[PDB]
Amino acid sequence: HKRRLNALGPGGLSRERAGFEVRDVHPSHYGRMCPIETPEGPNIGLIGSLASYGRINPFGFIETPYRKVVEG
DNA sequence: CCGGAGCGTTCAGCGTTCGTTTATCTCCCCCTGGCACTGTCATCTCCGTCAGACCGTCGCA
Repeated sequence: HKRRLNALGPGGLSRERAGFEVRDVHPSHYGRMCPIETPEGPNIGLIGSLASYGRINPFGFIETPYRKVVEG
């Protein structure tokens, strides 16, 4: 419940306004939003749990850590 | 051997006390009316439906 990101609410995308494209798993969700767990009721994909290693920008974008690779 | 006294019950004279009303006196509620320097145009809505149809509407042809 602490980690849930809720796409609904005031000033947000409502359930009647939801479509297939916004519910589905995007390739950019890797490390930023869990593709597995989400409420399986009427709001599939809209509410989703943050990833384990996810961090949040000051702006509000979700980061994820990667090890730098130099010269192989 | 009835006669009287005492006792049981049951009623007519006036004498007081109730049952139910009435207008007057405080406290409160409720509605209409007064305010006189000037003061003369608000308000945020609404977006990441949605899916296509039904329909009238409307300017171009």
